[PDB]
Amino acid sequence: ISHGRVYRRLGLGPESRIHLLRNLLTGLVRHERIEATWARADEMRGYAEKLIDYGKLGDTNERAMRMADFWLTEKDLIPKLFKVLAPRFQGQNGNYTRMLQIPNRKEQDRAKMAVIEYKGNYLPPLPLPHRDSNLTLLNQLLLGLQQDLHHNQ
Amino acid sequence: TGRGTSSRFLTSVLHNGLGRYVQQLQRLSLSLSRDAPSSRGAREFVEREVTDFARRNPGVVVYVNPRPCAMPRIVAEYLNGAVREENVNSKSVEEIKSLVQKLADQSGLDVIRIRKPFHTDNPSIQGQWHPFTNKRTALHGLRPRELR
Amino acid sequence: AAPKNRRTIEVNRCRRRNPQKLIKIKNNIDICPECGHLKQKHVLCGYCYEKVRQETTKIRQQIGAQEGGPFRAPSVETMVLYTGEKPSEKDQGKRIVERNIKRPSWFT
Amino acid sequence: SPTELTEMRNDLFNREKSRQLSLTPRTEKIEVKHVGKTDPGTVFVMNKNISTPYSCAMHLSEWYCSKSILALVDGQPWDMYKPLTKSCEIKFLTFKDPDPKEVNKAYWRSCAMMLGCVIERAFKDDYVVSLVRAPEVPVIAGAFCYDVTLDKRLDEWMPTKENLRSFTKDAHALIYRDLPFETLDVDARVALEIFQHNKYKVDFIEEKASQNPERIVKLHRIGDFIDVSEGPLIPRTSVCFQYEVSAVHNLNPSQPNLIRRFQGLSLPTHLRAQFTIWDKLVERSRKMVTED
Amino acid sequence: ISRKWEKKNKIVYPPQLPGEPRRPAEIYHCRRQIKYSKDKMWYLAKMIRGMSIDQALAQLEFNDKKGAQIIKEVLLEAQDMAVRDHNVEFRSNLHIAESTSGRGQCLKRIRYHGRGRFGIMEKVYCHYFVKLVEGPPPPPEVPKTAVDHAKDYIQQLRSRTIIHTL
Amino acid sequence: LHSKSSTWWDEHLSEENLSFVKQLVSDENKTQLTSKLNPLKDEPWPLHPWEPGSFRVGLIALKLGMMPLWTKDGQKHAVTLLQVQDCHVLKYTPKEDHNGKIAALTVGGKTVSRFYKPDSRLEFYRDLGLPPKQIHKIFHVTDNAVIKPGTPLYAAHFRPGQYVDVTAKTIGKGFQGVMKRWGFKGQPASHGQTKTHRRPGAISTGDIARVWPGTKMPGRMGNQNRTVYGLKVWRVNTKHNIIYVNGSVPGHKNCLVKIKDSTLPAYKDSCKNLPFPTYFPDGDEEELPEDLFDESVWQPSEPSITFA
RNA sequence: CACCAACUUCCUAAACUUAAAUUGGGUUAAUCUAUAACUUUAUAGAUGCAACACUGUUAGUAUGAGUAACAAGAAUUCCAAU
Ligand SMILES: [Mg+2]
Ligand SMILES: [Mg+2]
Ligand SMILES: [Mg+2]
Ligand SMILES: [Mg+2]
Ligand SMILES: [Mg+2]
Ligand SMILES: [Mg+2]
Ligand SMILES: [Mg+2]
Ligand SMILES: [Mg+2]
Ligand SMILES: [Mg+2]
Ligand SMILES: [Mg+2]
Ligand SMILES: [Mg+2]
Ligand SMILES: [Mg+2]
Ligand SMILES: [Mg+2]
Ligand SMILES: [Mg+2]
Ligand SMILES: [Mg+2]
Ligand SMILES: [Mg+2]
Ligand SMILES: [Mg+2]
Ligand SMILES: [Zn+2]
Repeated sequence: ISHGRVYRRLGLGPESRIHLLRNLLTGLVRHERIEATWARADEMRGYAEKLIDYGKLGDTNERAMRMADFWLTEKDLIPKLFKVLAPRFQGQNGNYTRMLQIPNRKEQDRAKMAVIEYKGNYLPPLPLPHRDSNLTLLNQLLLGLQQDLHHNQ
Repeated sequence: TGRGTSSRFLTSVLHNGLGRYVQQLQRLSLSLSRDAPSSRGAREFVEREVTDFARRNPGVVVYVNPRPCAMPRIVAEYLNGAVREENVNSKSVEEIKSLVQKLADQSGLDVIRIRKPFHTDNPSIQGQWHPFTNKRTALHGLRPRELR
Repeated sequence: AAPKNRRTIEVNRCRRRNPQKLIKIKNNIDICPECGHLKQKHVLCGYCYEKVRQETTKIRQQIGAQEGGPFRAPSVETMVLYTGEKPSEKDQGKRIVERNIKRPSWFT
Repeated sequence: SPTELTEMRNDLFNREKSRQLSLTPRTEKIEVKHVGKTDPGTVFVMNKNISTPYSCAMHLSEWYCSKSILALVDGQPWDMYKPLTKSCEIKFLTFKDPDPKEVNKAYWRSCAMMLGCVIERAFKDDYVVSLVRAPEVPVIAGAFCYDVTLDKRLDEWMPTKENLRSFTKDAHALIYRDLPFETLDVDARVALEIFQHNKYKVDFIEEKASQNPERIVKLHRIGDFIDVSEGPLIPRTSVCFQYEVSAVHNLNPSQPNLIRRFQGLSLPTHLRAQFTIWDKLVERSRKMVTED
Repeated sequence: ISRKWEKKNKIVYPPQLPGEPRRPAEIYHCRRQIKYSKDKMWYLAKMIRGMSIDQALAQLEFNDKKGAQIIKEVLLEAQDMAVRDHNVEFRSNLHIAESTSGRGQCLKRIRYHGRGRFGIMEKVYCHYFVKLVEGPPPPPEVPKTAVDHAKDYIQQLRSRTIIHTL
Repeated sequence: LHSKSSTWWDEHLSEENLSFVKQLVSDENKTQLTSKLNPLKDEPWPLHPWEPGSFRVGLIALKLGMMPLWTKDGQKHAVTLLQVQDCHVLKYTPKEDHNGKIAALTVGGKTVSRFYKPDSRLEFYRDLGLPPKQIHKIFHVTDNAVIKPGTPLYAAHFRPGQYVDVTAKTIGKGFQGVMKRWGFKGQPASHGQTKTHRRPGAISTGDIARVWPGTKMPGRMGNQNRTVYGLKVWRVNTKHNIIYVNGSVPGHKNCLVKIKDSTLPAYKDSCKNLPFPTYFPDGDEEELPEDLFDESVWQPSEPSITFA
């Protein structure tokens, strides 16, 4: 029975799981776009969001600095978090990352793959899916219905 | 072996016995060797019995072909289209003479299991039995317990 | 425990040709508008994604040359420029990456 | 007898095709180039006046054949089954293009044409029904409409709910047959010969023949039914999936003859709608639509 | 070893007479020695039976098995030769009539066990065969209706005879 | 491809219509819910009086949770909370059609979304003019107690002091071993046992040369219908339609349950005092108190209990 | 107050009378030689002269079974890189 367990079992144990996620999080901050396996990226997505919350607290907070030190192995990136990423997301209340599934890896294990990134980066835009335009046949009929109801009370 | 082989019903080629009886065998071919011990008995049959058989059966055309041969053979063909072939290697005159007579009497129909000895196209004269024969009718055609 | 009898080809045909063991057909395959290559509805196009990753490698290769060593991450934002483009006023004091080729049509 | 009109009209229709086909001797090659976004630079060498845009899609793959509803030959919409004439540039349009405006009209016309065919063969042979015209309404209006004038003996009768359901069952049976939309461009003389009985048809034919420099008129036939057309139509009748005859309204200023307009809705297979969404659109399609 | 599938492409019929249906084209293609089990290849060959060329190539592109990629390349070559050598007009107008797997020549080796024992290992190989026939795929199967079932039942009752009697 | 493809409601909706369709569906639910608020003024079926041997309809509720409760003697009772949420009568069978001696009524509850449902169900609900419900169940009702379909039901249908019966699906525990599933003892941990700790012993005797049907073996446990009999009702909250029931009820929180009055021999004919057909607030003869209690219950805000 | 039921017995055609170690006699598959024959035959002389069965010997292919079991730390700007 695994009712109510919000963690995946990864690596060689509980401590090994944290270390694997820490390495992926450090890579995301430096490069801002990363490829991992779908399960691993999905597990790390939660931590990436909470890290941007400690960055918002500010450089002078003692608790924020301690947390950032542990989770970023390379120490040239702590300035980046507090002075680049945190200012960028001041307006938003959340949803700092975007994650999408990628075609299966062609390496004889055929793993399910994903790409995770921080919003607002400088890299070329991803080929995201677009919804249909309002000019299509189905959209127009719904638009006609909306206008009648709005105008007629 | 019955379940391993085909079967048929008793029949005749063209209603052979109704109006006039017609002989089904129509052709015989016999091949021989001039000087070969195997075909000695067939040679004597030609010397003695071939001509007499032809006269008694005038509807059969008989062909005799001496040639260098290893086994003497006889081929019989019938009106319905059947063909039968028999080896005559090193047989006596009596054996061959009796064999030929059997072929004359036969109709080309296949020799296999026959399902029934008797065949009739008009089995009934008074009418075939159905469940209502031997059941009395009722007044007004009332089925049982119908009130009317 | 060892088998007590050989299993016949008729019984074996029924085990391995059961509908449970056959490959299922897929209903979520579609064509990509931009490139015309096939994709699944819930997954990104492979051909289109392949374009972006190639450009990303080129940009990162240039970024490596400028820094010249490890532990040289800037504390200011980054931006990419192509031949024929010059920094705007808003671009002042931001790391600039230079590419020889012209701006790709898809890149905005 | 109506059967006479159907038989003779078909005969004239068939004769015209044979005449034009005989006019072209031998085979002539025309260079047609693909200008669409995907698979750019392909060149199809085709037979003049026989090959069609659909044959071009055959060469590439089956994704084009199924998803392409119209083609743009040198910027003008062409029916998929209408033979090409000269070297040109070609492009294919689908229901999900960013600007499907042209496709929307072509689909909208074809559905109305299907509606008219259902009308004529629905009623008892005794009464007389004459088709007058198919109005041009934007899709925003909420339904496609057809105008028809019925018999005087019917002026007092209004269709019941079960009657409307019967028409839909007829339409759905026409979709199941999966018939192509044939096309003919014929001189006004032949069209008048084919529609002499319908005075309304005759005058409309005159209007269209007048507008064009020549007397070329556009004729379309699905199965037996024939009609004049305002423009290109859908390649086949299998494209439709959802079809409904919403309601019928009697136009008030109809003293001489009583003109009744039939309204309906449809959606293609490519753009199916959920159960509840379909209901709401149908209810809004039961309100009289003016022509503007 | 037998190689008859290859020679099937060289049959020549006499010219058809004017009053006759147009005979559709046929293409035979195979790849012979493949490092894959024939039992595993069967499941892949079975799936694409009866489908058109485009539908077959679509399903193959998203299968994870090693055999799927090999079948796809054989299919692409068959399509190319059909247009180039067998006078097929349209690429898309093709469907898979036949597709199956066959055993190849194999190799024997040693497999070690734990008490100085051993076993016999086979390195397995297989063939793949296809036939492409021009034209749209033939229509699918329709199960018997209730009325169709009944009509058979009356036919059975009508066939009865009186057994073992005159 | 000239082949099948699958769709879902959101596939073709554009950015603007996506939100609009969401709002349009929500309004439709509210209009249909208000229309049914007035049964008594909507041609109600005749209301017969109570007679011995009568059976009354029940409700569908959602399991909220548990809390403590005290009686005037200081004894403490754990209680579970059941909330009635959009309960309506759906369909009526006559006695002969149902094939039982008695007639039947079908009840639904817990309005759900319309987007991911089969067309058949949506057509059924459109006829009754109500939004779809998550679950349907059947209740055995006498002719005098029959109620017209489409009539809302409320928690005040039950009153404190009456015993009740509850039935629901139990918690699912998956494939489980014999020790947990059937409480088998097992084997010793030490003294030379070889890889036999939690396993069953002998299935059966050797003579029969087979295993009896119904033998207890490892298998999937839980996720089955179970019923609890004879649970008292302690209090009712008219404002939020909450019922308080003694003890435990099967299933997890947020799980739908079936409530009907007790069928135990002792409580055979307690229905006479309770509303016989059902409770109608539309009548509005009197407005009920927000909280209904049982006499033994010690209400909060009362003075501290002294065991004088 | 009878019927049914075994090649027991009769009838059409035939036949000429009751488990097994061991014992007495008529044929014949295959190949070679002499002499013949000429789409595969005849009379004689010969022999490594006939296999549903030895936990037989050699080779091939199944069953168990696509089962038991086997393997590469992470990201990237790339495997004698960081
Ligand atoms: Mg879980
Ligand atoms: Mg079986
Ligand atoms: Mg083996
Ligand atoms: Mg207690
Ligand atoms: Mg569970
Ligand atoms: Mg113990
Ligand atoms: Mg142990
Ligand atoms: Mg037994
Ligand atoms: Mg005897
Ligand atoms: Mg014996
Ligand atoms: Mg020997
Ligand atoms: Mg042996
Ligand atoms: Mg095997
Ligand atoms: Mg096993
Ligand atoms: Mg296993
Ligand atoms: Mg294992
Ligand atoms: Mg390792
Ligand atoms: Zn793409």
